Amino acid sequence: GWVTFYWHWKHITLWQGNVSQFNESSTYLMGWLRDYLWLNSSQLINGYTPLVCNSLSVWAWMFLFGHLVWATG
Amino acid sequence: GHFSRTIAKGPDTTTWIWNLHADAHDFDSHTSDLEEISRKVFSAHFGQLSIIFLWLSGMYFHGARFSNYEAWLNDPTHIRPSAQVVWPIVGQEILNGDVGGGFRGIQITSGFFQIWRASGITSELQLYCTAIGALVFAGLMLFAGWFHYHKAAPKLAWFQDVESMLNHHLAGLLGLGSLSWARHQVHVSLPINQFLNAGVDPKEIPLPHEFILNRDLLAQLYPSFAEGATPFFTLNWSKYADFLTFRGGLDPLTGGLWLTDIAHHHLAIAILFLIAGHMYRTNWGIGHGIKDILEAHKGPFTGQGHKGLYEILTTSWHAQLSINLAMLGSLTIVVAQHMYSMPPYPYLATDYATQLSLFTHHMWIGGFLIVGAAAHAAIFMVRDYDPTTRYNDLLDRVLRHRDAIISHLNWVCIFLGFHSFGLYIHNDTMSALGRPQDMFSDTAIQLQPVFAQWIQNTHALAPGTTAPGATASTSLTWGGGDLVAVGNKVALLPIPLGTADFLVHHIHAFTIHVTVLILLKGVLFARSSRLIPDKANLGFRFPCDGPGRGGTCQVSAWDHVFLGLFWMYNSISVVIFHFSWKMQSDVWGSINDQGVVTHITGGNFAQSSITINGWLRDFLWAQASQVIQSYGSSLSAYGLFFLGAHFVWAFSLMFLFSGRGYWQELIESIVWAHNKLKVAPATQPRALSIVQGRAVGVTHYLLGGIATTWAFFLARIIAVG
Amino acid sequence: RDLKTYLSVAPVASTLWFAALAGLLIEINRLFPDALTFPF
Amino acid sequence: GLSDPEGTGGFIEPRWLAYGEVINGRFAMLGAVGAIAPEYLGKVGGTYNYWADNYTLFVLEMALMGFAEHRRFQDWAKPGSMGKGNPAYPGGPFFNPLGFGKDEKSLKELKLKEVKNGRLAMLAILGYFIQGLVTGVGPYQNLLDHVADPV
Amino acid sequence: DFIGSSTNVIMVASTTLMLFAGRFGLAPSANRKATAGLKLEARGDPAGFTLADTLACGTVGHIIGV
Amino acid sequence: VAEPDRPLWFPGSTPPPWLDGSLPGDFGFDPLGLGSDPESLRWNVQAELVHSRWAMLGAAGIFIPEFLTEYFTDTTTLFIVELVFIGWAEGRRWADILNPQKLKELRTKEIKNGRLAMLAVMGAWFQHIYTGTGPIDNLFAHLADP
Ligand code: CLA
Ligand code: CLA
Ligand code: CLA
Ligand code: CLA
Ligand code: CLA
Ligand SMILES: CCCCCCCCCCCCCCCC(=O)OC[C@H](COP(=O)(O)OC[C@@H](O)CO)OC(=O)CCCCCCCCCCCCCCC
Repeated sequence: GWVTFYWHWKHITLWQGNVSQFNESSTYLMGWLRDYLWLNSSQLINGYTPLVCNSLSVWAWMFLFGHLVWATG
Repeated sequence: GHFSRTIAKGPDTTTWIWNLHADAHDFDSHTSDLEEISRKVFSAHFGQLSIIFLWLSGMYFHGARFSNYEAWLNDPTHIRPSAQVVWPIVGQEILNGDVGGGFRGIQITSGFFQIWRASGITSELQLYCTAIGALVFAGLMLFAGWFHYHKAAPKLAWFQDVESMLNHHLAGLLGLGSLSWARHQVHVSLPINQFLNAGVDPKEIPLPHEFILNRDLLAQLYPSFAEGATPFFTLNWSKYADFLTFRGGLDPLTGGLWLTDIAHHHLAIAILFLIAGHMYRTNWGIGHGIKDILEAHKGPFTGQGHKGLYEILTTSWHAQLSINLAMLGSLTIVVAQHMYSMPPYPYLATDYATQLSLFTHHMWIGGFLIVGAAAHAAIFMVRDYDPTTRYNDLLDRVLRHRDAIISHLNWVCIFLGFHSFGLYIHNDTMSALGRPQDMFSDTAIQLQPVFAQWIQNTHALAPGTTAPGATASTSLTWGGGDLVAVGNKVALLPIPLGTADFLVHHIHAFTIHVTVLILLKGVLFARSSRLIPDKANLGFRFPCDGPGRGGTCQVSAWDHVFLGLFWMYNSISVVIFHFSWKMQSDVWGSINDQGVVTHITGGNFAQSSITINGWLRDFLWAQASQVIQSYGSSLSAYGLFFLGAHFVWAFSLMFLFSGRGYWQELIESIVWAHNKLKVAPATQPRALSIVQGRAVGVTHYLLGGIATTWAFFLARIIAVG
Repeated sequence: RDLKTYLSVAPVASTLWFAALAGLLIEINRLFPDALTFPF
Repeated sequence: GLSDPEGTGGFIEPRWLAYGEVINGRFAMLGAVGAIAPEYLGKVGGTYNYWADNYTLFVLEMALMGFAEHRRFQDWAKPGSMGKGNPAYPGGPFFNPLGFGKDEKSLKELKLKEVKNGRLAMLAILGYFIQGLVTGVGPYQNLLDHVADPV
Repeated sequence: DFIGSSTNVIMVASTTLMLFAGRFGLAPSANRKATAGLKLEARGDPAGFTLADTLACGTVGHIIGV
Repeated sequence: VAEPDRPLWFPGSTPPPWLDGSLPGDFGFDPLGLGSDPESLRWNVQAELVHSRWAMLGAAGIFIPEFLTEYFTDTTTLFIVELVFIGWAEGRRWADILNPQKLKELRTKEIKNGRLAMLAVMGAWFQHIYTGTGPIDNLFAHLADP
C-alpha cells in the first residue's frame, strides 16, 4: 500500500508537470492525506452525481463497494 | 493488589500490574461484607464530587483570569468565546488566535459564556468568587469521605432505608434546588439580563444585591413587585404574570428561551417535586411502604410479580447501578435533543460551534452510560442472582423464554437492516446506472414520513387552540412561518421532514435495536446456555471456555458489552452526523436585509443524503477541507488531533485482529536477547490477557474514532460559523 | 516517616522523573530554540 | 426519630452537642444583656466604625479567646491542663471552684433553670436575629410598634 | 385591606377547610367513615390542616384553570 | 532520660513515641511525624541545629541597623570563594554526620533561642515583601496606632 501510494503520487504529479507539489507535501503525513488522497478523489466520487452520471460511475460504485467488503471483514 | 492481601502478595509476572488497576474499584470482589462495600462506594461518591467540584472551580477561575468574557458580553454577536491561554513555547503560540476583544486565546465550545450571561454574571470579580467557593466545597467533599470511612461510617441499615432517601432526593435536592434557583432568576438573572438586552453595558449595570435589597430598582420594570404585601397572600396570582409568562418560543433579540418562562418553570418544578416528595413511609405515620405497593401488582401473565424486588434492590448495588445508568444515560440523550430545539441560553443558538459540540457531547455520554447498564445488569445475574433466597418471578419467565426474546430481536434487526441500509444501496445503484426516477427520493418514488409531519403540524396549531395560555410555539422547529435571527445568524427555523429524513430515522431504529440485541443477549445468557450450561461458574469477565464445541469465544457477558460497545459507537456516530448535516443544510446560515436565507451547505441534504456516495462526498470529503487545511492557523491542533486519532484508531486493530499466543512467543525471543546481556527483569514479561487485549482494543478504537470526529466537527463549525 | 518516602518511590517516581526531564528539556529549548543542529 | 443516637460517635448522635447546648446557654445570655447594655444606657440621655478596623480586634478576640477557650477543651478531653496557679479539679461539665471566689452552690438544679434561662435567651437572642434582619428595623422598634398596632 | 383582607385571608385559610371535607368522613362513633378515614386515609388531621394549605392553593389555582 | 513532665507545646496531652525529651528542647512537637525514623530524626536534628546557628547570626544583622538608624567585586568571586570555603567547611561537617548533665541545659536553651531567630529572621521579610517598609523603627513606631 505504501509502495503503490508512493509510486502513483510521484507520477501523477510528474504527469501534470508539477513535481513541486510532491517534493513539499510528501515530507509530512497531512500532505499525503490531503494532496494525494483528498485531492484526487473529486472526479472519482462524482462518477455519479445527484445531477448527472459519468463514465467514472463504475469506479465510484466500486470505490464504495471496496469500502463495504473491507468493513465487513 | 493493594485491596486484597493474597492479591497484594508478590509480583512474579507483569500481569499482576494490569490486574491491580482492573479490579481497583471492584469492591464486591474484595469482600463479601455488604456493609463494607456500601461504606466504600458511599465515600467514593464524595471523592468524585470533589473532583467535579474542583473541575468547576477551574472553569470559573479560567473564565475570570484567562478569558475575554467581559469583552464578549458587550459584543456577543461577533466575539468568539475563548478561555485558557497557551504559553509561547516550542512554537505553541500559534494556537492563540483572533477571537475578538483584543485577546489571544483558543475558542471554546463548553458554553460557559452563555451560561454566565444567563446567570447575570458581569465581572471577573464575580467569577473569581465562584471559583473559590467551588474550591472550598471541593475541600469539604474530599474531607467528608475521609470522615465517613475512618471516623463515622454509616450502618448497612442506614443505606437500606430507601423510602427516606427517595423522599429527600426528589424533594430536598430537586424541589428546593429548583426553587432556590427560581429565586436567583427573578431577583438577579431576570433583572440584570433585562438590562443587558437593552445594551446598558455590564459596568453600567447595578450590582445584583442592589436589586434584592430595595424593590425600587426591580419594580420599575415588572411592576408586580411594587406591592410590598404582594398578591401572593391574596392568592389571586394574576398580578405576578409580568415577570413570569407562558410565552414560550424564543426571544428575537437574545435567541434564547425567555427567562420569563424558566423562572415560572422552576417555580412549578420545585413544588411539584416538593409534593411528590411526600410519598413514602418513614416514622411519623403518613406515607407509603414501597415494599407493600410493589407486592400489590401481580398478573394473570406475571403470576406473582415484583414480589421480592424490594429485597433485591436493597442488597445489590449492581442492580441499582444498572437501572440508574440506563436512565441517566437516557436522560443525557433527551437533554441533547431538548437544548438544540429549545435554546435556553442567551446567544446560544447563534453560537453554532457550541451547539454542535454540546449536542454531540451529550449523545456520547448518554450512549456510554446506557452500555454500562448492560454490564452491571449482567454482573447482577452472575454475582447476585439467587433464586433460593430472593426469587422475583418476573426475572423468571424472562429467563424462561429468553431464547424467544433474542430470536425475535434477531429478526427485527435483519428486517430493519434491510429496510434501512438496503434502500441506500438501491439509490446508490439506480443513480450510478443513470436512473434517478427509480430511487427512493422526493423527486421520484417518495416515502414521506407523514406521521412525524402530522405530529409537527398539531404542535404548530397548538397555541390558541389546545394551548390557550401559550402565545407562541414550544420550539420554532414546530413554528410554521416564524424565523428568529440573532445577529446576522439564524438562531432557529422550522425543520422540514422528507424522504431523506425517513431513511435516517430508520437507521437509528436499527442501530439501537442491534445494540440492544447484543447487550440483552449477554445479560440473559450470562449464567446458562445450551452451549455452556455453567457459564455463571466461569464468572462475568472470562475470555472463553476453550476451542471446544466448535469454538466458544466471547461467550462471556463482558464480551457482549465489548461487542455492543463498538455498536454504540456505530450508532451515535451516525446520529451526530445526522445532526451536523441537517442543521448545516436546512437550518444554520446567514439572513440578509431582504430576508433571504442562505444555508451553509445550501439544502443539499434532501437529495444527497439518500445516497451513500452522497455522505462520503457532500458530507465527509466536503466538510473535511477545514480540518485538513488548518495547518498554519489557530485551528492547528485540530488538524493534528485529526491525524492523531486516525492513528490510535488503526492502532486498535492490532489488538482486535490478533491473539496473545503470537505475542507471548515473540517475547520469548526478546527475553533471550535480554538474558544474553544480563538485562532480564525478575518480573517476567507476559503478554496481555485474552480479555485485556479486547479491553485495550475497544478503548483505542473508541478513542481514535470519537476523537477523530471531535477534530472533525470542531474544525468545521469554527471556520464556518 | 519511612512511609512517605516509599510512597514516593513507586510509578509516581516515573511522573516526577518525567516532569523533571520535561522541565529540563523545555528550559533547554527556551535558551536554545529552533535547534536543527549542534554547531560548536 | 431525631433524638435516638446509637453512634461511636462522630458527634451528631452521642452526648455532647447537647453539651455545647448547655454552654451557649451562657453567652447567648452574656451576649444578650451585654448587647442591650449599650442600647438603653443611652436611652437616658450599615457599616459603622469604631477603632482601626475591628478585624484587628478580632485577631485579639480570637487570640486571647484562643488561649482561653482552648484549654477549656483540654480539661474535657482530659481532666488536667497544668500550665501557669491554674487549678481545675472540677468535673468537666462544670468547674466552679477557683473562678467563683467563695461560693460553690449547684444542685436545685439552678442548672436546670440556667439552661432554662439558657434556651429562652437562645430564642430571645434568636429573636434579635430574624427580627432586625428581614424587616430592616431593630428588635425594639417593631416590638414597640407591635404593641402599638397589634392587628 | 380591612375586613375584606381578613375575609380572603380566612378563605385562603378556608381554601384549607374544603379538603378537610375530603376526607371529613365523620360517622363518629357510627358508622365507620371516621374509623375508615382514620384507617388508611390518615396515619394527625392537622397534618391535614397542613395538607390543607398545600394542595388547597392548588385546587383554587386549578378550579380556575380546569 | 525519659519524662512525662516536659513542658509540652499543647498541654494534656502531647506524647509522640519518637520524641521523649531525651533531646534538648524537646517540647513534644511533631504531628506530622516529620521524622519517626531515627535516621529521620538524627538528620532533622542536625538540620534544625545548623539552621538556628545561622539564623542567630542573621539576627546579628538586625543588630546593625540600630547601631545606625556591598563588595569589591560583587557576587561572583565573593561566592565562589564562599562556595569553595563553606564547602570544605560544610564538607567535613557532612562526613561527621555519617561517621556532664549541665550541657543538656545549654543545648536545650541554645535551640530555643535559635528557634527564635528563624521565626524572627523569617518575620522581618514576609513583612518586608509586598510591604516596602523596614522593621528598624516599627517596635515603637507602629505602636503609635494599630
Ligand atoms: C487524608 C489522608 C488519607 C490517608 C493517609 C488515607 C489512608 C488510607 N486509606 Mg483513605 N480516603 C481518604 C484519605 C486518606 N486515606 C479520603 C479523603 C477519602 C474519600 C475519597 C478516602 C477513602 C478511602 C476508602 C474507600 C478506602 C481508603 C483506604 C485507605 C487505606 C489504604 C490506602 C488505599 O486505599 O490504597 C491506595 C492509595 C491511594 C492514594 C489510591 C489513589 C486514590 C486517589 C483518591 C486518586 C485521586 C484521584 C485522581 C486525581 C483521579 C485522576 C487521575 C488522572 C491523573 C488520570 C489507607 C490507610 C482503604 C482501606 O481502608 O483498606 C481496606 C479503603 O477501602 N480510603
Ligand atoms: C459493514 C460491515 C458489516 C455489515 C454489513 C454488518 C451486518 C450485520 N451485522 Mg455486523 N459487525 C461489524 C460489521 C458489519 N456488520 C463489525 C466490524 C463488528 C464488530 C463490532 C460487528 C459486530 C456485530 C454484532 C455483535 C452483530 C452484528 C450483526 C449484524 C447483522 C444485523 C442484521 C442485519 O442488518 O441484516 C441485514 C444485512 C445487511 C444490512 C447487509 C447488507 C445487505 C445487502 C445490501 C443486501 C443483500 C445483497 C444481495 C441480495 C446479495 C446477493 C448477491 C449475490 C451475488 C450473492 C447484519 C448482518 C448482528 C446480528 O447478528 O444480527 C442481529 C449482531 O448481533 N455485527
Ligand atoms: C455509574 C458509573 C459506574 C460505576 C460506579 C462503575 C463501577 C464499576 N465498574 Mg463499570 N461501567 C460503566 C459505569 C460505572 N461502573 C459504564 C457506563 C460502562 C460501559 C463502558 C462500564 C463497563 C464496565 C466493565 C466491562 C467492567 C466494569 C467494572 C466495574 C467495577 C470495577 C472496575 C474498576 O475498578 O474500574 C477499573 C479502571 C480502569 C481499568 C481504568 C481503565 C482506563 C480507562 C478505561 C481509559 C479511559 C480513557 C480516558 C477517559 C481518555 C484517555 C485518557 C488518556 C489518553 C490519558 C466497579 C464496580 C468491572 C467489573 O468487573 O465489575 C465489578 C468490569 O470489568 N464496568
Ligand atoms: C497504526 C496501527 C499500528 C501500529 C502503530 C503498529 C505498530 C507496530 N506493530 Mg502492528 N499491526 C497492526 C497495526 C499497527 N501496528 C494491525 C492492524 C495488525 C494486524 C492484526 C498488526 C500486526 C502486527 C504483527 C504481527 C506485528 C506487529 C508489530 C508492530 C511493531 C513493529 C515495530 C515498529 O516498527 O515500530 C515500533 C513501535 C511503533 C512504531 C509504534 C509505537 C507507538 C508510539 C511511537 C510509542 C510512543 C508512545 C508515546 C510516548 C505516547 C504515549 C501515550 C501516553 C498515554 C503514555 C510496531 C509496534 C510487530 C512487533 O511486535 O515487532 C516487535 C509484529 O510482530 N503488528
Ligand atoms: C456583657 C459585657 C459587656 C459590658 C459590661 C459592656 C459595656 C459597655 N459597652 Mg459593650 N458589647 C458587648 C458586651 C458588653 N458591653 C458585646 C458582647 C457586644 C457585641 C454585640 C458589645 C458591643 C458594643 C458596642 C458597639 C458599644 C458598646 C459600648 C459599651 C459601653 C456603653 C457606652 C455607651 O455608649 O452607651 C451609653 C452611655 C453611657 C453608659 C455613658 C453614661 C454617662 C453617665 C450617664 C454620666 C454622664 C455624665 C458625663 C459622662 C460627664 C462626666 C461626669 C462624670 C463625673 C460622671 C459600656 C462600657 C459602647 C462603647 O463602646 O462606648 C464608646 C458602644 O458603642 N458595646
Ligand atoms: C398498526 C398501528 C397500531 C399499533 C399496534 C401495534 C404496535 C404496538 C405493538 C403491539 C405490542 C402489544 C403490547 C401489548 C401490551 C402488553 O405489553 O401487555 C402486557 C401484559 C400484561 O401482563 P399482566 O396483565 O400480568 O401485567 C401485570 C403484571 O404482569 C405485572 O405486575 O403482559 C404480557 O403481554 C406478557 C407478554 C409480553 C408481550 C410481548 C409483546 C411485546 C411487543 C414488542 C413491541 C414493542 C413496541 C413498542 C413500541 C413503542
